[PDB]
Amino acid sequence: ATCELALENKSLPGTVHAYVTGHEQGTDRWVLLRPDGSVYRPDSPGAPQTPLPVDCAIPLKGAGAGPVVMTLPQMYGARVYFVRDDKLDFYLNPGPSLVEPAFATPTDPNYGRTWSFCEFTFNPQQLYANISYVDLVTALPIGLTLEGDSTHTVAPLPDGAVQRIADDLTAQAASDGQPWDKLVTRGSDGQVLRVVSPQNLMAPFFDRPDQMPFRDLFTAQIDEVWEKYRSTDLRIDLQGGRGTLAGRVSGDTLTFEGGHTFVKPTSKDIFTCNHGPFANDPADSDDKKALLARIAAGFNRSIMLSHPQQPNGTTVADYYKGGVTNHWSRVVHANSPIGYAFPYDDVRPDGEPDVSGAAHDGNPRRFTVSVGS
Repeated sequence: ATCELALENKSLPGTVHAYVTGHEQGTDRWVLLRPDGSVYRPDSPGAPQTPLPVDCAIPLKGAGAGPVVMTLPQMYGARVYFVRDDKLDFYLNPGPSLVEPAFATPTDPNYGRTWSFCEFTFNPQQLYANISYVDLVTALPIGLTLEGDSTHTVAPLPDGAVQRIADDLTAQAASDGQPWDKLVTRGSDGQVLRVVSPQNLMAPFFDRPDQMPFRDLFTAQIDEVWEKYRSTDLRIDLQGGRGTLAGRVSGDTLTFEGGHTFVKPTSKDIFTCNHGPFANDPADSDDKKALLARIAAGFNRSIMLSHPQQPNGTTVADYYKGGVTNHWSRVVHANSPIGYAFPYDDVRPDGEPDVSGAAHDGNPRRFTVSVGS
C-alpha cells in the first residue's frame, strides 16, 4: 500500500521546502522523499558529516497555491520537515545514518533556520502521524489531516504560538529565575525560531549536572512529595480497568504494592521522563510502566501533593499550579489547541478527551501536512 502525501503552505509568504525522511519498511534503510516524487535511499558515506548528496528539499507551492502531492511510500520513524526561506542541511554519517537537523544544538547548521517537523509512520497497518510539542515548538507550526477510513485533523500551533510561548516562558523566567527564557531560540535577527522543552536545554549538561539548567527546579517539591508519601498512600490508577496501586515512600524509594519501585526523581527525571525512576526499562512490567507514566505525569503537572489518587479524580484544572511546575508544558498547553507538551502528557484522567496531536488511519489515502493557516 502507498498513500498520497500532500504538502501545503496555507499562508506563509516566501519559500517553504518540505523534507520527508524515514526508514523504509523492511530494509530499515534511511530514505528521503525527493521533489521529483522518487525515493532517495542514501548509501553509507565515506566520511561523517557528509552533506546529503541529493537535494531532497521538496519546494512547496506558494502560500495558498495548493499542495505538492506525491506518493508516500511506507516508512517508519518518518518525519515531514518544513523550512522557511532556507533549505535544511542534512548530512550522512557512516551507516548510512541520517544526520538530522538538531533543533536544540546551537552549533547545528540549521539552528538559525526557521524549521519544524512532525513525525509519522506508514506501514501496512496504518499511517500514524503525530504533532508533538514534547521537544519543541517552532515559528513554523505544522498541522495535518489524514484522510483514509475517516478524516483526522490535528490543529497546528496557531500563528504566533512560538512567540507567545517564548514570551510566557521568559515571563516565567523573570518570575522564578529559572532558565525558561534560555529555552527560546532567536535567530540572528531576533525572530523566535523555536522554543525547546527543558530536557533539551538540560541534555548538554547531563554529563555535568552541577551546571545543568533547572537542576533544582523540582528538588524541593520532590522532597515534599517524597515526604508526603512516607506517611500516606499514593494511589495511582493504572486505568484501563486495571485498578489502583497504592504506594508509600520507604526511605527514598516510592514503592507500590506489586513491588514497583521508584527512587527519588530529580528535576532532570521529571523533565526527561526517562531517567531516574522514569528511565524506560523494557524489563518493566506493564503495571510498573503504567505507574511510571502516571507518576512522571503527576510530577510534571504538579499534582503529586494535591492528588494522592491520580490520574482519575484529577482534571486539567489541577495541572501546573504553583511556581514549581513544568512551565514548558503549562505554557505550550496554553498556546496550543492540541498535542502533548511532555513525554507522559498522554496520561489523562479517564473520561477526559484524547488531546494527543496524533492522527492515524488504517487505510490512509492522503496525508496532508501543512504550514501556515
